[PDB]
Amino acid sequence: YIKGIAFDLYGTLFDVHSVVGRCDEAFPGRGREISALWRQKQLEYTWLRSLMNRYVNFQQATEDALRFTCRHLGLDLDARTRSTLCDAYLRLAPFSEVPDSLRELKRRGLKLAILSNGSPQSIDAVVSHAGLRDGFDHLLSVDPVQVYKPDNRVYELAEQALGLDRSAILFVSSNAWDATGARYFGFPTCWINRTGNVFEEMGQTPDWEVTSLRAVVELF
Amino acid sequence: YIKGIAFDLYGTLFDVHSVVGRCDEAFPGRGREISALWRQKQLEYTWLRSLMNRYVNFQQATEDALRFTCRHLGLDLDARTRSTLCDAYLRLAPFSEVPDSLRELKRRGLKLAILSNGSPQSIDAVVSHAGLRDGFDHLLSVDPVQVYKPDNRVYELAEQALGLDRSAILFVSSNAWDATGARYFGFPTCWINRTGNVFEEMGQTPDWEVTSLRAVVELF
Repeated sequence: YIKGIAFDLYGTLFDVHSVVGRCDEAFPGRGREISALWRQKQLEYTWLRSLMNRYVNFQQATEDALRFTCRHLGLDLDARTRSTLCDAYLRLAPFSEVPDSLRELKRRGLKLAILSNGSPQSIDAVVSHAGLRDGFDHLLSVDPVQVYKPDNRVYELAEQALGLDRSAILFVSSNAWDATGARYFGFPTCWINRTGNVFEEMGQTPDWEVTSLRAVVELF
Repeated sequence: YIKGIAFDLYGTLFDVHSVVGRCDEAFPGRGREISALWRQKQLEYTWLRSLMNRYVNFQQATEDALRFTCRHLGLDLDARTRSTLCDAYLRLAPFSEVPDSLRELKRRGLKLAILSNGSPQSIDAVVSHAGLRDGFDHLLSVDPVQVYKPDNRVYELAEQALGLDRSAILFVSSNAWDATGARYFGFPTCWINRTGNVFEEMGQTPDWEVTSLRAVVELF
């Protein structure tokens, strides 16, 4: 049935927790608090700006979300500390299974794509950094449609770039809110649950719940 | 310039913290954790469901947000405990200044309205409960437009029900994310900052920042 796979980037293939280290060495002890508030602010800004029809690229939203987090925690964030800390995302590390799981996936002749909210500038940066560029067929950014997920205009891009119907495209995501929208759109959905989280209560259920990409490779 | 005022309900005129008590007497010690996660889940569900174009009334979203919160904290939430705890919102208490501030406001002949996300069922319940029904001209729900804030289709309702241009309507809100959307829409905005929070980093700034409704009454 499936001939392609649309992956999320942050949290699904690459660990966001990689930022904590660089956040802590700038604001000692506070490094874990700055990141937890950073990611929630990012997500909330992309969703709200979309609803307000006031779009700005992901790089902009990530910078604004940090500026708020630091100001909210009373932390003093100068210009330079803002750049290197935002530069941290462009160097995330993939979860241990990812590299080998992707390799065996492509070996089965399936089309692999990344449907991420990050700018095409960011997407290529983290993927190439991990040396995983030679593994994906398409690196899809939401920038063109000028709106963020879970807006359906985003999910279509994946259906158009892969040249396959949504029914032949497996949607893989760690974020249960994205897997809810994708399922509504029509994609068969696989939720990656490494931390034993519970699904969102927005009326949907993923077709598959797994603990790592290892299980995705075994679905074939 | 201003001839009318559009108020938010939860957090602006009525205290959400009123729920903590009834939450704690059902799950002792955990009462403050269940509420903090409840409100964030409510907001996130209204925003996401809007973007997914999958609307359900506020009463539904408040019930789903609790079902998740409890399941996320491992708490066992039976049928009855879900009803009385959700019934808690229909009995919130207004901040001390609210009752008198609203009275002196109407005395100045300004039109007062509530533009809330809650169902018209909820809005009238909490307002009448506090005996504040005789103080508002219109009780606007988002239910008709089938979408939640900060979507502009919501802000228009206020401009249409009051029969005034957005420039003659003061938008009062405690939630800085709502005051950002309203300002974009065109309303003069007053942010109620009682907890000394910092504004969102979504490109906007309210026209007025105050600590209570007392300052709003003095703007006239």
